Formats: sequence, C-alpha cells, structure tokens
Amino acid sequence: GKSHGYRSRTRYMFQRDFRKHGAVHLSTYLKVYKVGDIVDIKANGSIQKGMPHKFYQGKTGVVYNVTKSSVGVIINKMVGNRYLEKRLNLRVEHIKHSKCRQEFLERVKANAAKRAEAKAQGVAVQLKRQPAQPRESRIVSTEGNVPQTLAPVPYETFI
Amino acid sequence: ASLPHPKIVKKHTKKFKRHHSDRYHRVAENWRKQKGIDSVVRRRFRGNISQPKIGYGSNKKTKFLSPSGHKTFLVANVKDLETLTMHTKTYAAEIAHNISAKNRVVILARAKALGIKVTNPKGRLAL
Amino acid sequence: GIDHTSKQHKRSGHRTAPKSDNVYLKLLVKLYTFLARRTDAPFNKVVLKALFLSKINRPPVSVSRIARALKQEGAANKTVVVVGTVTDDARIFEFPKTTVAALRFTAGARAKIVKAGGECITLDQLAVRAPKGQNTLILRGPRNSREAVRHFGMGPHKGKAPRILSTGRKFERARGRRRSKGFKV
Amino acid sequence: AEQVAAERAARKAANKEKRAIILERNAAYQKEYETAERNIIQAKRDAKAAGSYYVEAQHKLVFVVRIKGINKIPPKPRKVLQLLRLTRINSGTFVKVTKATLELLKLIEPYVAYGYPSYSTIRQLVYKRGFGKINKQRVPLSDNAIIEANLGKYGILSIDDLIHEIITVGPHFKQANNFLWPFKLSNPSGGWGVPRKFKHFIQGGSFGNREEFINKLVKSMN
Amino acid sequence: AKSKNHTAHNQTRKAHRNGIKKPKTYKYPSLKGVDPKFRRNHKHALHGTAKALAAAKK
Amino acid sequence: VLKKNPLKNKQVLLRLNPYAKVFAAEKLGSKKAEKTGTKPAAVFTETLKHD
Amino acid sequence: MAHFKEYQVIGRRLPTESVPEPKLFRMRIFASNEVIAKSRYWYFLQKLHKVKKASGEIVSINQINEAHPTKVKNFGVWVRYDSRSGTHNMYKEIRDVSRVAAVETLYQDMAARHRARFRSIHILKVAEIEKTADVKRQYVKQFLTKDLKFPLPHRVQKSTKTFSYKRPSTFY
RNA sequence: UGAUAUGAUGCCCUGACGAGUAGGCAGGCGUGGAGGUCAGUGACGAAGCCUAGACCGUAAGGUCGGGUCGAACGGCCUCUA
RNA sequence: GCUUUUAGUGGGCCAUUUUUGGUAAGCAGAACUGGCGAUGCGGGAUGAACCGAACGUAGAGUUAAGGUGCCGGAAUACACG
Ligand SMILES: [Mg+2]
Ligand SMILES: [Mg+2]
Ligand SMILES: [Mg+2]
Ligand SMILES: [Mg+2]
Ligand SMILES: [Mg+2]
Ligand SMILES: [Mg+2]
Ligand SMILES: [Mg+2]
Ligand SMILES: [Mg+2]
Ligand SMILES: [Mg+2]
Ligand SMILES: [Mg+2]
Ligand SMILES: [Mg+2]
Ligand SMILES: [Mg+2]
Ligand SMILES: [Mg+2]
Ligand SMILES: [Mg+2]
Ligand SMILES: [Mg+2]
Ligand SMILES: [Mg+2]
Ligand SMILES: [Mg+2]
Ligand SMILES: [Mg+2]
Ligand SMILES: [Mg+2]
Ligand SMILES: [Mg+2]
Ligand SMILES: [Mg+2]
Ligand SMILES: [Mg+2]
Ligand SMILES: [Mg+2]
Ligand SMILES: [Mg+2]
Ligand SMILES: [Mg+2]
Ligand SMILES: [Mg+2]
Ligand SMILES: [Mg+2]
Ligand SMILES: [Mg+2]
Ligand SMILES: [Mg+2]
Ligand SMILES: [Mg+2]
Ligand SMILES: [Mg+2]
Ligand SMILES: [Mg+2]
Ligand SMILES: [Mg+2]
Ligand SMILES: [Mg+2]
Ligand SMILES: [Mg+2]
Ligand SMILES: [Mg+2]
Ligand SMILES: [Mg+2]
Ligand SMILES: [Mg+2]
Repeated sequence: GKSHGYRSRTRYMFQRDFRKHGAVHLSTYLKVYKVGDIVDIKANGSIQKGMPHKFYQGKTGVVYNVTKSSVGVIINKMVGNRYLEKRLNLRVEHIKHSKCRQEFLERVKANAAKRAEAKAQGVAVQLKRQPAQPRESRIVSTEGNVPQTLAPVPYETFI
Repeated sequence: ASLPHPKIVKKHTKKFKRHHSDRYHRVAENWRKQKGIDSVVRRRFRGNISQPKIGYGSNKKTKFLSPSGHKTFLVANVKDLETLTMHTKTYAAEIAHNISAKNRVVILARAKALGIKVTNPKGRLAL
Repeated sequence: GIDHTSKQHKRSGHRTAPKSDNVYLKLLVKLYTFLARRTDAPFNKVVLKALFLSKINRPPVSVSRIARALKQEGAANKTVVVVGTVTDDARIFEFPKTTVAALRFTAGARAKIVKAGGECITLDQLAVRAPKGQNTLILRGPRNSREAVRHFGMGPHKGKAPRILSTGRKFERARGRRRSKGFKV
Repeated sequence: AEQVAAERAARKAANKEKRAIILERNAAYQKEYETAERNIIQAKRDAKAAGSYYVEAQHKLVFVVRIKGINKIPPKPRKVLQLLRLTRINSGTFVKVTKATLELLKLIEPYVAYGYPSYSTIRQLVYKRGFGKINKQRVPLSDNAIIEANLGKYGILSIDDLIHEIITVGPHFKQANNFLWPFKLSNPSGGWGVPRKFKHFIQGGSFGNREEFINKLVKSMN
Repeated sequence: AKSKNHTAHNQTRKAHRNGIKKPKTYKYPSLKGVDPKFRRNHKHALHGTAKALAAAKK
Repeated sequence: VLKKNPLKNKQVLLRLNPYAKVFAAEKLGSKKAEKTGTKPAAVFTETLKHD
Repeated sequence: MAHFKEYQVIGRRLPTESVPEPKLFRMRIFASNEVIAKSRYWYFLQKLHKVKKASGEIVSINQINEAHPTKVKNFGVWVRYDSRSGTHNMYKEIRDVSRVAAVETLYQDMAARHRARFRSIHILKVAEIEKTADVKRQYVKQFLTKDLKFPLPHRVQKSTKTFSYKRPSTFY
C-alpha cells in the first residue's frame, strides 16, 4: 500500500550539493538571529536534528523566538481556502538570513538621502520606482556600417 | 372623456395556457409551471409555448386602463358609486353582478347625474 | 454577456427602517432621518442607524456604566445619549447629576438619575436641545456579554463552552475532557 | 432678493471666461500637435540626407478591443481582461505601454485586438462614445463642466483637455483614463476583413497587435 | 461495483468563491511558544517600566 | 434626456470646444505644408535598390 | 498569403555599452503589409544570427517599387520548401511584368502543384534573366520566339440573362 | 415632512444589471372556519353550473354580460387550519 | 472587514494538453484548466460535452462560427494552377 512517512519523496531535496558534502563551514554558526528577522528555510541533510519538514523547503518566514541551538519561525501555510499560522522550531543550519528585503532597506536609505539633498536644494524629487519605459527616438549612422543583405539558405544535410 | 394617456401597449395579448392543457382533459388551461427534469418547456426549446416572466409587465402609465382609458371600479349601490364623484376622468363604475334589476335603474340614474361612466349599463335592462 | 466580477442584485445588508412596528419608534425615525438629511452633523447619522438596531444589538446601558463615562477628564458636563434602555445599578453608591437621553429608563434607573437631581430626556427632547448633537456622549452596551455568545465558535482547543442542559460532574466532563480518560479536548 | 439677472450675470460672465480659457488651450494643442508631427517628418528626411536612419520612439500608448466573447476563457487571461476593464465583447480601453503592461497585453493576445490610435480616432472615440464614471453611474460627457467638476484638480477643464491628456500620455494619464468608462463599440461595419478572427493578425486573423491598422478597425466599430 | 477513487477536480473553483483569504496580520502578535525564561524576565521588566511612567505623572 | 453627437450636431459641437469655429474658418484641416527639397544620400538609395 | 508588396527591412541588435553601433543587417521581404514584413524579418534573422525581436531593433522599413513596371521580364526564381515527407530546393522560371507579380503566382504555383502553403516556403532568390537563352525551362522559352502569334479557339461569352433566344457561337 | 388635498412602506432624479436543476429566501394568488367593519349583495332572484361573448393582471387569478337556477352570500383589516 | 445559523450534495461524466495499466476499446485510472450535468440560442444535416455565443419584453442596425448551383437566406463571383 501507499507510503506517506515524514521524509518520503525527499530524495534529491535533502541531497548534499555535488562536491559540497561533509562538515558545515563555521560561518553558519557564527551568524546571529533576532526576533523579527526574515529567514529562508532550506534543509541540510547532514543535520538530522531540528530539521524542517519538506513542505517548508524553499519557504520564507519570520523569527518569533530565539533559543540555544535554534530559532522559531512562523510561516503562513495555506490549507483549504485559508491561511493558518505555522510555528517552526529549526536549528540554525537549516535557516539563512534573507536578502528578500535588502533592496528595500537599501532603497529606503538611499531615498532618505535623495529627499534631504532635494529639500536642501529645492523640491524636485521623484523617488517612486517606475517600469521599463519604451525607447526614445534615435539616429543610427550608416558610416562605417553599411547594411549587409541576408537571404534564407538552401536545404543541406551534412550527416 | 378620459384623462389623456400614452398609447396603450399590451405586449403579449395571447393567454398563457398550461403545457398539455390541450393534450388531456384532466389538465386545466390555468397557468402552472413545469418542474420536470427533462421537460422541453421548462428548458425553453425552440418551438414550444412561452412562459410568463416579468419582462412582459405592462407600462406603469397605462397599466390597469381599459380601452376607454378609465380604470374600472366595482359598485354595489349609490354610496359606492358616489365615491367616484370627483374622479370621472379616471375611474368608471362597473355594477356588481349580484345587484338587483330595480336597483340598477337607480345607480344608472345617479351615474348620469354625476357624469360617472358605467361599464355595463345594459345589464338586467327590461326592454 | 458580461464576465461579472461581482455578485449581481445584492442587497446592501444593512437595515433601512427598524423591523419594529411601534408608532412611537417610527416617529423618532421620522424625526432623525430628517435631521440626518439636513444637518450634516455626523451624530444624527449614527443615531438614525441605531434606532434600526434589533434588541440584541442594543444591550442595556447600566446606570453605573453611565457614571463611569463622566469620569473621563473633560467629559463631566456632557449629556449622555443611550439609544436603547437604561438600567439601574445597585452597586454604585454615588451617582452624579447630569442628563440622560434614552429610549427607555427602568423605574429604578430613572429614579436614581432623578434623585441626584439629574434629568431623563426622550430623544426628541434631546433633538430640540441639540440638533447637531452638541455636547453629547453616546454610550453603547456590552454586546458580547450575552449568553449565546459563549457557545459560538465551539470546537477542539477553543475554550468555548458546550451547549448543554443539565450540568455538574458526569455531564460531558470525561473522555476528551481530561488526560486520564482518552485525551483532553 | 435680487438674483434675477443679478447672479445670472455673475454666472454667465464667469461662464464666458472658462470658454475663453478653453479656446486658447485648444488653439495651443493644435499648434503642439502639428509641429510635433512636422518635426518627425523632417527628422526622417534629414536623416536620409545624412545617409542615416531615423528610428521613432516606440509607441507609449495603445488601444485594446476585446474581440472574444465571455465563455471558455482560462483563468489567468481572464483576470487580466478584468483588470484592463474589458468584460464584454467589442468594448475597449486605452493602455499606457510599459514593461508591466506590455506583459499583460502578452497574456491576452488571443482574446483581443489592439494597436496605436491616431489623434483622429481618439478624438472621435471620446466625442461620440465617451462617458465618465461619477459615483459610478456612467455619465455621458456632453458638457465640459462635467469634466472640470471631476477632473478639474488635475488641470483638464474641457473634453479636449481630456483628449490631450490621453494622447500625450500626460502626468495624470491614470486618473484621466480611469475616468472614462470602457468604450462600448459595435461590430465593424465593413466586417472583420478576415475569414476567421481567432488567428493572430500576422497569420491572416484578427488578434494581437495590428499596430496602426487598429484605426481602420475601431473607426468601423465606432 | 467499483467507482471513482479520487480527484482534485473543481476543488479550486470552490476554494476561490469565498476564498484564499490573506493571512490577516496584527501589530503585537502573541507570545505563544516563546522561551519561558525570557518571558518571565520580560514580565518583571515591563512591570518596572510601568511603575516608572506612573512615577512621571506622580 | 437624449445624447447628442458633437460630430453630427454643430450646435453641441460648438458647445464643447469653442475652437471649432476658427478651425473651420481658417480652414486648418486642409493646411498646406512648407515646401522643402532636401534629398537622400547616395548610400540610402544604393542600399534601397541593392539585392 | 495576400497581394504582395516588397519591403526593405533593416534591423540590428540593441546597442550595448561595450558594443554601441552594432552591425545593421538588411533583408528584402515579400509581404502584404509592414506588420507581416517585420515579422518575417525576425523569422529569418533568428535563423541566421544570434538575435530575436526582444534583443533587436527594427531600424528601417521601406517599400521598393518596380523599376520598370510596364516592361515584360523573364524571372528566374529560387525556392526552398517542405513537403509532407521532406524538404527540398527548387528553381522555377516566371514571366511577368514586376517582381511583386511574379512572387504572387509562384505562391499560387507551389500551392497548386506541390500543395505547399505559405508557411512552408522560403523565397531564396528572385532575379531578372538578362540574356534570353539563359532561360532554361521551356514553358517560358515557348514565348520568346520571333513574330509570335496565337489564336484563342472556342470562346465563351458570359450571358447576362438566364434565357437566350439565339443559340450561341464560339467563333472568335 | 412645508402647510391649505388624496398613498413617507410614499413621491421625484440617476446609473448598472436580468441563464438556471437541487436548494434558500422574498412578494403575491386561491379555499373551509373565526374576531371586526362596510347600518355590504339578495325571492324585483343568493349560491352553483353552462357559454371558440367582454374587460383587468407577466402570472397564480380577478371582474362583467347572457343562459340555467332557487336561499342564502361577498369586499376590506385581522385570526385560524 | 466581521458574526451567527441552516438547505441540498457527498454515483458524476466529457474535451485540449501532461499521463499510468492494457495489443486495444465508445476500456480502466491520475494532473491542470475549461465544459456537460443545471443551458436555452446560431453553426457542425442528425447528436449531452466540438465551433460561436450564454437568455427580461421589443424596434432598427451590425456581426460571430458557418455559409452563398437548386433544395435555402446569400456572387452558376473574380483569379492562377
Ligand atoms: Mg509508493
Ligand atoms: Mg535522536
Ligand atoms: Mg405538473
Ligand atoms: Mg425533453
Ligand atoms: Mg436532464
Ligand atoms: Mg455572566
Ligand atoms: Mg483506571
Ligand atoms: Mg488601463
Ligand atoms: Mg453590409
Ligand atoms: Mg461598402
Ligand atoms: Mg469559414
Ligand atoms: Mg458605426
Ligand atoms: Mg461497491
Ligand atoms: Mg465505473
Ligand atoms: Mg465516490
Ligand atoms: Mg480503493
Ligand atoms: Mg433568474
Ligand atoms: Mg406582485
Ligand atoms: Mg390569502
Ligand atoms: Mg381564509
Ligand atoms: Mg376572456
Ligand atoms: Mg367589461
Ligand atoms: Mg341572468
Ligand atoms: Mg344566479
Ligand atoms: Mg326551496
Ligand atoms: Mg390573514
Ligand atoms: Mg451548511
Ligand atoms: Mg444533512
Ligand atoms: Mg451540510
Ligand atoms: Mg453531509
Ligand atoms: Mg472544451
Ligand atoms: Mg474510462
Ligand atoms: Mg443529477
Ligand atoms: Mg452547467
Ligand atoms: Mg450552453
Ligand atoms: Mg478555441
Ligand atoms: Mg432537397
Ligand atoms: Mg437563394
């Protein structure tokens, strides 16, 4: 009959990254987490303790607790037509600080600067982001570059 | 003599008769709506009878008006009849079916006096 | 056709008139839809709606609950408005003076109000003294202190109070309510 | 009370000022438009003179028509069609072209026809089938006060102020464009020109971006 | 008499009628599941600063 | 009560857009354009007629 | 596909920082309108060079009219096409008064004789044959003889009325 | 809500929308009996029945004429099965 | 945005794409979507599921998919083979 046990289906998911097996480098343990931090969940197959269930692989969430070897992470998992709050106890080997907010934090700090520098000159800011715009007109020169004329080519084989 | 109205449009003048009321005597013409699972009528298959729906409802302006333009109002006696005294361009009296012949001559008489229209004056007339 | 993004012919879901058949109530509404239409004062809109409320959505306001609201610093001289009935609270020993506009006052509640030298005003009387609802304090009763609400949301680990007729031990206290028998909730 | 001709004069006189402002504005736009067109014409000529090639700025504005009926549509395009406010057949709206819209158009290509509208067809779209959304309620335009009332805070006190905001894709294009109810077009009076519609334009069909050929279509549907 | 075994067919039409309601974020989320030693100290910590701000309005 | 098309009704055409009067008057829709004779470079014509 | 026009289409890869002014390629395309023509360009361009519309730019589009539209020409024509069971190169000769008219009947011919639709054909070359007796296929050579004259036997006049009172004559 | 005229659940302006089994709800039609009312109808003809005659209603149904008939019966506000 | 309460249902079937068993099946079993079931209307002669298009009562216009020798509304139309 069917087999649904805890780690079922996880063969390549928890696999180790080619020529990356062995001890986990020490920086993983030197990193520091605080409540509110945003972390990414990726299981480390070499660490059997404190392991995320496969559903939370590739999932990002927030730290609600900090403990000796571990951090608690809340995740919104959707079951049915709704989301429920999930609380995960994970060891620090399966967690990584997320860069998902990095550009935003960067963009804020840069925005404050441009805004002060603007006020201190005068007004004229425009700090909202804008989508790719269509190109403006342009003039392309034929000097040194005269159009080469191409035709489609006949059927061949070379086997 | 009737209050002026827009042209009266009836919009479906044909009677809505029960499906198969024409097929079996046991089925009256009175409208009744098909609940059947397979029924072609309930499913509106092209070629069948049409069913009542609110779209057919008459214009609020001319609704209830008769050909003459008056709304008809049932009348038992003179007192009833006199409730139309101030509206003769709106309502017409229809004399109740059970009013006696001799009484009908009195209602008609007062009707004339008041200029109130009567829809069935020839009823029970001794002639 | 239209690919409809929203359900068609949907009633707003809000009361329009009260469901009540009482003339006097229907007159007060007559008063306040007028007031709400012409005064631009937000108070009148809030009152007009409240009159539509069914008995459950208008819990009584205690006379002691009133007394507490005038202890807000700055509010002592405002006239409290209760759209609903006012009930007496035996367990306050000193009631301020003030003024209360209500739909109903219980015998003992208006007595207490009146014995401190206060006033009991009907909402139409309040209307004439304060067409814009000036200097008014609106009080609402505790809706969810009702008994039925205890049983709402019943389920495993919800802490929510079973619908039950008899109580005491050996009524729905054993398997599922304690670690010893089966499991617990 | 006076008010007889008294506040009728204070009104009529003020009405005359607004028409005046509108005259010199529409007079300006006309100058703007034709010297913009002349300038591109001469750009192209001067480039050939230089032995070069003048390439135009890619279009910043397109006009989409829903070409497909309401049933049997996959959910993803279906949402997009809603977000672009095309919920029934032959109804159409204006779209500003950026990466984050152009990708939307991509998703709905099989169900719509679109291209680059000329000043001419924008003008006749609005004068005839142009309506505003005012407390919903789809109000016909028909008088300039209706616009000034609702779009006034952005500038835009006339019907041609509107048109100008659309075609130039102005700073206030979002508010201008959303103000206009989706246009309700009839079927084309010529017909579709193709034997079957639900092929792409390039394949002999009606859908996707037919570019400047959108004007011939819409004008026959308007 | 065998019959259908299982399907997800139509299940997401249903889910989407009233649904897929976003998580409903709150300011001040619950402390549930937080380390007890921390919470114990946090408790006294708050009591002290509470007393402190009442000493400001003394 | 009944919508009137500016493009068919000169009354309301002039109601919206007062510029319509001078547009029609200065004739404006048929405007002639300045005549210039600038000519295309040999490179342009050569590559046009190229193979 | 339609009544054809011939377009010059010129395009290039988008300018990079380290490669501004990329190399400018041209194709001559037969299409009914500029929308199809630009499409076809990118079609063959992606078959040759590393580009696609998204990373490229159309520099110029231009229609090329016949130099001598009233002069009769013998066109040699070169084509690649797909059959049901394989793909093949052909050479046909067409005689007409403009390139654009020639490509019209080519496409008709490929449809009629080899059952090739428009998608399945590549025009390899179209070029005027300058000296007669470089003319190869004889369904053309036939028409190059001196003092050429032929009749049109058995002529059918189209009737405008359903009935006729005469009986007809095919004389010409 | 402004009286001095007649519906405030009313009256007036405006916009959008209309498929439907199982099923929910709403507003209405019709019947036997009950409280109230119109000092209701009737032996100078109640009720009933007949009638490719008439009229009102989208409809359930309502109203009239004519024929037959012979002792009782109906409108409205409410109650009830 | 939020709360309560309750019906029916808990035999399903089909189409494009992915796809398992089977020589195969108008066979048996999954995936995503769209459909039929509950749904008429135009087209495919005919037909649950295809194409087009989703329905209040109507007037005028224009179209879709599909057609225009005659049955049958609409060129015994034009053009190259
Ligand atoms: Mg297994
Ligand atoms: Mg262990
Ligand atoms: Mg039945
Ligand atoms: Mg049937
Ligand atoms: Mg059935
Ligand atoms: Mg209690
Ligand atoms: Mg024991
Ligand atoms: Mg838009
Ligand atoms: Mg026509
Ligand atoms: Mg024509
Ligand atoms: Mg066809
Ligand atoms: Mg038109
Ligand atoms: Mg079984
Ligand atoms: Mg079976
Ligand atoms: Mg089953
Ligand atoms: Mg089983
Ligand atoms: Mg319905
Ligand atoms: Mg009704
Ligand atoms: Mg009843
Ligand atoms: Mg009864
Ligand atoms: Mg009748
Ligand atoms: Mg009658
Ligand atoms: Mg009789
Ligand atoms: Mg009788
Ligand atoms: Mg007897
Ligand atoms: Mg009753
Ligand atoms: Mg339920
Ligand atoms: Mg049940
Ligand atoms: Mg249930
Ligand atoms: Mg059940
Ligand atoms: Mg399908
Ligand atoms: Mg099967
Ligand atoms: Mg069934
Ligand atoms: Mg269905
Ligand atoms: Mg259907
Ligand atoms: Mg399809
Ligand atoms: Mg036949
Ligand atoms: Mg015919």
